Amino acid sequence: AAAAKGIAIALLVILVICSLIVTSVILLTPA
Amino acid sequence: AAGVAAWLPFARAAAIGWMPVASGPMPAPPRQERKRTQDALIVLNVSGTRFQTWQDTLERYPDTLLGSSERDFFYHPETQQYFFDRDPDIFRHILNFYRTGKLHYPRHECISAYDEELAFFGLIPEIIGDCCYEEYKDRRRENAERLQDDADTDTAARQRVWRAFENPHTSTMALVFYYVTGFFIAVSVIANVVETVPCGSSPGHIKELRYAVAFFCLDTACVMIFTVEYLLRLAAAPSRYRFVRSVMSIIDVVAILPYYIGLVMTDNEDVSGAFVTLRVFRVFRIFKFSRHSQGLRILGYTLKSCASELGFLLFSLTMAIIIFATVMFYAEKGSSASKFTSIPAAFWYTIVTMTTLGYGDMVPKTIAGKIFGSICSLSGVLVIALPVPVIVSNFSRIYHQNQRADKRRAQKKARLARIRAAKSGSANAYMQSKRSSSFETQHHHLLHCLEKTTNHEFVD
Amino acid sequence: AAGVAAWLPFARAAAIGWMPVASGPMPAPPRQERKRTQDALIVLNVSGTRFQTWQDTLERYPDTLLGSSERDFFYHPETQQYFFDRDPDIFRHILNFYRTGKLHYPRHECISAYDEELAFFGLIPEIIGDCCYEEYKDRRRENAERLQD
Amino acid sequence: IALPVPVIVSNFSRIYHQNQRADKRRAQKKARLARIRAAKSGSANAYMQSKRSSSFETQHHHLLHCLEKTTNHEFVD
Amino acid sequence: AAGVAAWLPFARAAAIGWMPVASGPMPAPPRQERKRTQDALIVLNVSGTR
Amino acid sequence: IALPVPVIVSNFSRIYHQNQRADKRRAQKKARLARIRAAKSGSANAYMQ
Amino acid sequence: EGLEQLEAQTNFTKRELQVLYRGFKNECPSGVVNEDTFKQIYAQFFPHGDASTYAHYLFNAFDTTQTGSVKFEDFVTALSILLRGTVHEKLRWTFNLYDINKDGYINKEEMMDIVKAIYDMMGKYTYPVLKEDTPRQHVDVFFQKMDKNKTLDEFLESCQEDDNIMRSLQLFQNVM
Amino acid sequence: PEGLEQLEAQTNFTKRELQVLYRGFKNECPSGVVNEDTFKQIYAQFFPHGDASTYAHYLFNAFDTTQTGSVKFEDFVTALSILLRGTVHEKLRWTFNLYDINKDGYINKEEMMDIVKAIYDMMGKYTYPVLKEDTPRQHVDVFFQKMDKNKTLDEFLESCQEDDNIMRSLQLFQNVM
Repeated sequence: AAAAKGIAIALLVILVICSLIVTSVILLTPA
Repeated sequence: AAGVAAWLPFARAAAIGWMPVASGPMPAPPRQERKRTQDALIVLNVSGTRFQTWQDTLERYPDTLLGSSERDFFYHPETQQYFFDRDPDIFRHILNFYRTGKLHYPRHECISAYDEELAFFGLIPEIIGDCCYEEYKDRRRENAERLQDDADTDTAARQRVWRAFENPHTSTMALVFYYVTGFFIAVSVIANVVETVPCGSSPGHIKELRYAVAFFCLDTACVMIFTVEYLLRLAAAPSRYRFVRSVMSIIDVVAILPYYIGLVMTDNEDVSGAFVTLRVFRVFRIFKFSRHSQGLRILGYTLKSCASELGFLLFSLTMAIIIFATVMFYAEKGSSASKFTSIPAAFWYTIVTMTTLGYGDMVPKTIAGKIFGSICSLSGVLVIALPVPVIVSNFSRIYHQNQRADKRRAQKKARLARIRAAKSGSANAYMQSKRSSSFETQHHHLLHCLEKTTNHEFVD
Repeated sequence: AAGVAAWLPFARAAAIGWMPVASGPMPAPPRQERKRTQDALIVLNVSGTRFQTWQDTLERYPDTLLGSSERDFFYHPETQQYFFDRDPDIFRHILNFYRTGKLHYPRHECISAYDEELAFFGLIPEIIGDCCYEEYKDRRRENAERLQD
Repeated sequence: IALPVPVIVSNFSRIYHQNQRADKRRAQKKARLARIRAAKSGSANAYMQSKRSSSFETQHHHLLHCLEKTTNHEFVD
Repeated sequence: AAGVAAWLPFARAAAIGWMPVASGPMPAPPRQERKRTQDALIVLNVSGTR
Repeated sequence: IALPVPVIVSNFSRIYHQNQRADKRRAQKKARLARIRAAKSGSANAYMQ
Repeated sequence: EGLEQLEAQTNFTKRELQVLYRGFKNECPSGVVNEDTFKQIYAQFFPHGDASTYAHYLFNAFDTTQTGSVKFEDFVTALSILLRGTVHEKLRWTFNLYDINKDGYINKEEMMDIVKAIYDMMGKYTYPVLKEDTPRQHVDVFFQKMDKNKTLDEFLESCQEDDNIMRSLQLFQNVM
Repeated sequence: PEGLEQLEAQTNFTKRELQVLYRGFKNECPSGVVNEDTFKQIYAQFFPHGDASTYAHYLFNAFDTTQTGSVKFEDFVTALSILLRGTVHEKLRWTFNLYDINKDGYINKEEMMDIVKAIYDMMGKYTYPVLKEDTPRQHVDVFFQKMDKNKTLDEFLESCQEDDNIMRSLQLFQNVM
């Protein structure tokens, strides 16, 4: 529950940072 | 045979039949202990109930326990009556076997106890006289599969690491490992969905002059994630090539091949009308959700369990389609619109109405069209709904099996914990005996002998 | 455990396996009685029919009522037979458990009565063999929801 | 679409059966409590008859008389 | 009630509870045939089973 | 239309069950006749001994 | 134990002991009786009023060590001292029963709730028509029989100073 | 194996005790032929300490001659007889066969390491002097002290009487039962 919720937020953060890496990659090639 | 030993005198008379046609010495009887049947009823007891029966009946069948000589151990000379420690009601059927020559099986008694009693008296299980066999073998198979599910023997360097990765719930680790993949496959498939909406990625608002082609970057990232996950799985396989052929593994490998093949095609010779097939396979990433929800696995087990009658569904559907189309086309080949141009053009009608779907793109016009169209609709209801329950009931049964397996796994673990607790209690009792109703004393004495023979002492 | 008394000599025999390696005072058997077996058929009649069984068989599970010294409350002296005032059928399954160690449970029995007779003799439900345990738990569940209503 | 409908309808039928059997059970419980009240009334009337004029009932009525005297209040119908 | 006639001695002890608060003649026991429970088991047979 | 379909499908399932159980029964009958032949062979060999 | 407990902890014969044990076991097969069984049995003996609180007091007297459920050992010990012991043991048991707490002295409210436990037994079908008036005349009369000074020893000596209470005990002693 | 054929003749037990032994034997192995798999848990449950399957495995093949894979009642009772109420000379011959694992009756110092470590495996972890990896080989060397320094069944059979520990340890169960 709450203990699982903490690691759920922790993994939400790593998913977000992976998506932000993807956004950095797409911004690397604009037009 | 020995099963009808009560009818020797019959054959004795039969012997007199072939006396005048005989030519020999007539080797005479081999004599006997007694030419009578005064052998009295022998009181054989089972846990306090006396089952009197005649000796000749017992030695009618020799190889069983009650036959031959192995009953002497159970003999009780100081009161002159056989004693057995077994179950009375169970033993009654074994008693009946000697009287008749074929056992039975009670509708309502535990198969484990009955089978162990049956084997105890040394008589083969399949003596059943095909009157209760249909039920005994049914219950025996049910118990056998119950204990097979009792034998799931699930376990816990990298040999345990990859299993823990496969473990659905390791709290902090496996939950992250699954959630990342679930989110990423979800965003991949939703990207494939949205890469088609006009404003998203297509010439929807650029004709005047956003069409942001970044879905290629997202697809590349996602498929990189898939391929690294599958490389981890390939290093995680106990048998590298042997476990590739698995269903989930082949779904994974076909969930990654289209991207690589597309890249190889891009720098290869371009073939017109071929990239559409490649883009179609982009949707198969959604199949990876099998590991997400067990319902997909239950459905796969259903479709590959009742895979016999699905062939019948397909074959009978083809029969009905052909039969009704070949009468539809000839029924109204000549008409105003004459939409039923040909039989392959009538397949669509006979399948849009066999399924009770109903569009109106093509409908019968002649009167002879109407009757057979309605007949087709009813036949479609029948054929379609015929193999439904064999699938949905099978699916529900398999789901109940998979719930029962978890329940019995939890119960088995609790029982094992109780066994460990009882063992610890035995050790505690021995220690208490050492510090300060005969079997416990003798057991403690034997452990004391172990203490001396191995010069080591026991402490809590 | 305590239910394998019949194999006690065998373990004794196993001791001979390590006599050459043994080095100790060998405390010697503790004044056991009746070297030759004089087991008598103890009879338990339960409001009617009688079940005959040994004493070592009946005493391998001392935590229950038929074990221990509790059963001596029910000894009926002038006839020399324990007269339990219980049901004459479920007791058969209880005796079967004493014989094996894995108690069973048939289907055609009321849960209230069966559980009452099972708790009277000091037994606990979890001992039921795994083969009958599922059906027992289902019946207990439906009777429990009945009493909940 | 046909996969979950048997489950849904089976659950609905089961719940309807639970409701109807609960109603019948409540009627049965009312009958049982009425029977218990009737049994107490019958025992009281039997004691009344004994006051006017089985082995167990002798000592039962004796204890009831003891309760009567320890409070010096007698019992009427 | 008569269904728990095995537990008269219990209530007998319970009687001793309200002795000092009593005021009356204490009408004494109605006597008995036997103040024991030696009534032996009675073999009642049903079609051959006792 | 939904009135007769449960009857039809129940009959079909029943008939399929009858076929499969008949096949299993025929296998059982073959096993039983083999056992009878084995029993006669055993009695003959006992007489030989 | 039942094999050595012949008279060491009881004043009961072996046959009486075992038949009483079977009677007890037929009601509480687990071997230990709780308070709900006490209400059930005690009310079933008196199917005319309500006496749950008196049975509560009886169990609390029975339940030594405040365990919450008395085993057979203490139950049979209490029965023996109540029915086939000496009068001093009965008076000690009356001390324990009337002493709802762990105090020494006895106050007004103890006789209040005991006399309520007695008076609620009847109901509303008695000729004198009991009310709240009678219980505290009864308790008052007890108090003038009790010491004027504001005693367990005094209550004792009052018990062995009156013949009626002394003879109110043997009539259950001999029988059963 | 008729219950009267295998009396004190070839099986030195009274028939009254032999009946009880058979009753308790078939009560655990109804088929009448015990397999080594059953031979493990019927034994390990005697010791609530560490497992004993290792010793039971070496017991079984000694019990089961000719590698039948399972023991019948006749051999079981024969061995139980020669142990519990057998001859002191004949008691130790089987045990020499037990200690021998290389089939032929020869000692090459390796058949005792496993046996002694299996015997020491019973106590587990709750021992007073905590076991160390050197302790089993030390006890094996203690046993090597009493075996033939010169380069045996004959010396062991002649020195077992020399060590009175064996002599009054074998008699613990010879008289009893």
